[PDB]
Amino acid sequence: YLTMNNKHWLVHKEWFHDIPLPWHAGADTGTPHWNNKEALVEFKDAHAKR
Amino acid sequence: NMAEVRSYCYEASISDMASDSRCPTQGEAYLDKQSDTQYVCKRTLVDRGW
Amino acid sequence: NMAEVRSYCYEASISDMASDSRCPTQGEAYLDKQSDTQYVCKRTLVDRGW
Amino acid sequence: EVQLVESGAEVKKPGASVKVSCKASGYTFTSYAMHWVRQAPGQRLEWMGWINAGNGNTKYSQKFQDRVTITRDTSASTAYMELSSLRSEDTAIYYCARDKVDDYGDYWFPTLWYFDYWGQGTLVTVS
Amino acid sequence: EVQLVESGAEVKKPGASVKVSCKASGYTFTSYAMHWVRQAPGQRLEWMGWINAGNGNTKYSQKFQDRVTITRDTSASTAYMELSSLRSEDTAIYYCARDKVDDYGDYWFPTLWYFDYWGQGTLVTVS
Amino acid sequence: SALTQPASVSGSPGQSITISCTGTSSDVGGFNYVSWFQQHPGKAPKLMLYDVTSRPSGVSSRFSGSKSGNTASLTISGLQAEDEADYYCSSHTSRGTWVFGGGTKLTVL
Amino acid sequence: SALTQPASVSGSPGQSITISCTGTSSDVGGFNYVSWFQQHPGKAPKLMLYDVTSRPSGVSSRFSGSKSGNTASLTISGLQAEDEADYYCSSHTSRGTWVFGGGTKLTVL
Amino acid sequence: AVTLPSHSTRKLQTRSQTWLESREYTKHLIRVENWIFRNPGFALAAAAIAWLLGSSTSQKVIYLVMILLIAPAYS
Repeated sequence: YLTMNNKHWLVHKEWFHDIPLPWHAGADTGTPHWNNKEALVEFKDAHAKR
Repeated sequence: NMAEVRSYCYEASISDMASDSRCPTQGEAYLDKQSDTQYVCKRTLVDRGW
Repeated sequence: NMAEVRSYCYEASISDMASDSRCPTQGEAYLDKQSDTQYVCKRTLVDRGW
Repeated sequence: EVQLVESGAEVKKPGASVKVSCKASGYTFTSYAMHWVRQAPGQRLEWMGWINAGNGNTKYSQKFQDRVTITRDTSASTAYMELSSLRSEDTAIYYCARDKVDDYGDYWFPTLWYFDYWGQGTLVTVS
Repeated sequence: EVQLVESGAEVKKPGASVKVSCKASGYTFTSYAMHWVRQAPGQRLEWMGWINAGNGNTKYSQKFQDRVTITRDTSASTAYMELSSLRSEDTAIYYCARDKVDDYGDYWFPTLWYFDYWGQGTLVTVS
Repeated sequence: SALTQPASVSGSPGQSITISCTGTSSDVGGFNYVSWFQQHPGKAPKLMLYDVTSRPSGVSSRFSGSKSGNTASLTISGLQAEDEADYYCSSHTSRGTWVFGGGTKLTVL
Repeated sequence: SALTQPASVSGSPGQSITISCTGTSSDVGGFNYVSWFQQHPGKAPKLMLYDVTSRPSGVSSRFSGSKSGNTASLTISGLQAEDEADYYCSSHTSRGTWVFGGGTKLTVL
Repeated sequence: AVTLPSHSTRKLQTRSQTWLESREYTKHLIRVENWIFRNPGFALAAAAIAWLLGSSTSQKVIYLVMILLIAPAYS
């Protein structure tokens, strides 16, 4: 049972594990340790430097 | 009755950016703000001679 | 002059090991200590019901 | 020649907010960049700076990481450091100095020299 | 029947160290167990326990992760909780209760019941 | 932590009471671990629960447990009047430690 | 993390003095970033070195820089009487911030 | 960046329309047709490398339509 902003719909145990985004690992509250995190960023080096 | 598995994230935001560049001799850099859950990092050998 | 490259540990103290388990379905497990990055954790799915 | 001038502030009580101006004169704005180096008399210079006047970028010391914010104004060719929530200790004099940007306009690695000139100072005192 | 009793009414100065004894009687200190549950009157029961009397293992509430240390001895069939560096706050009653270990002697997942019996109680007060 | 449990309650004899303990998914929801501990003021606490619905053998069959989502409900009926013993709910958390609810002062009028 | 620089020094004119600025591998060692700032007290500092060995055009040529390991040495010879400027060593750290040494008050005789 | 999940992996079949089932049939067709509208030269060459391998006038047709289908999405 999948919740985007204030909407809901059902999807498969295959599709829901395979989305490549940060994981919350089912964690509660605090400052969630985010798994992955890399897939959502963009590390690019201008020409050779900076 | 339902129980939570993952969360993910569909909208990132990124905070301050540190650097920590070592010269050609001594190789790898460190950046103490690494070694956290909340900071993402990647090494990119870079232009910088003289 | 020299310079240091990496390091390697010979001897490992292991303290704590505080554990977290969850139900067959209320996702996989997690606990606050993974965000510490000074710990090591391996989530292995092994236990039983009732 | 190269001229840096600043505004001579006053105390502005503990908890106030200083705004010091650095209006660059005698050289080309568009290659100026900018720094802020605090000093009062009798201890070590701290560098609480920022480094980019072309794009308006900034980098602050971890001590001051969020305290100061900096506005650049090219029309007045002026950089304004503003230290919010000052305290008794930060009684000091704030110099603005330059280390010229690489031409790309992006400032990452400095010139081998850093500070070839200095603001003339602004002593700021806290009550 | 199953009998647990411990040291009686007791008082300690702030900063002292209490040592409470739990003398298990009337059952087999075998697939042992014990816990320590602090209570004074008027607030929430905190559980700062430990869980293993066969191997002498222990697990503490972070609450008091390092304050209490526990000695367990079968010759006297007795578990000794010792709370070091107590404070005005800790004035309370320390019950020792059991939840039977599993067959293997290793205690990880409890019995579905926990506390089928309780210590006599020891009121400890801090000056 | 600190299981949410409400301070205190009462009613006519024989009348149903329900004391509901609300935890989180970390403990009460994702586990069958619950306990309600009748604690006579001045005396040592005792068991009056065991794995929810069931009871230790020396329990007045009066008592009934239940769980929904995050809840622990000890519902008593056919009251014998002399059965107000501060009720504390306690459960085994996921992290391997036990937490005892705020406790319910039971009010017998 | 301020660079180590010793508090103060003196001596006969013409005589070579050595000011030792000791950093870490994070800054002074793994970089050639150094500079020694002559700061006339009450006046604005100026930069008497740059790129170590090098010097700005308006520098008295008898200033000399050097480095090995973690060191910054400002070696001056035939000190002319008015060479007391509080000498501060400064360098670019690896993290992208600059640190000024503790400074050396210079004592002429 | 890798997620195209949920239409191909596995669908819910029910007497309901599914999410954007109104949109799909045609968000699998237009992009390919679009992409062939641009740079048809690839349709030229692709037609070649199909037309010279297998030579049954059928097996190659399969190679034409297949090679044209694999790289509008070029994967």
